Amino acid sequence: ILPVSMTKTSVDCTMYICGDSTECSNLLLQYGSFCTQLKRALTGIAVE
Amino acid sequence: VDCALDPLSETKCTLKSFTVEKGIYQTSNFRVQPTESIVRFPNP
Repeated sequence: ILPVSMTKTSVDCTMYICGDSTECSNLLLQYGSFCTQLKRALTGIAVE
Repeated sequence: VDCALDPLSETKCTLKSFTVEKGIYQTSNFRVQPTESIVRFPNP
């Protein structure tokens, strides 16, 4: 038995962190855009 | 280049080149905007 593929998985930045929260969505980027790097690594997970 | 003019413009914006090679470029997300809003406070 060999697990060959994890489940390709991704996260939306605002939808997860803030979703409907306009204040959170606005204040997220001024505190940085970590979710972008999180996501390139996740996309790399998936594509690799 | 604008980062939200056209999808190609945003891909250039994200991969940061005007000479972008050939490939699948996930840029961002989208969730359909609320078509409507309903509010019912609890209802002598």
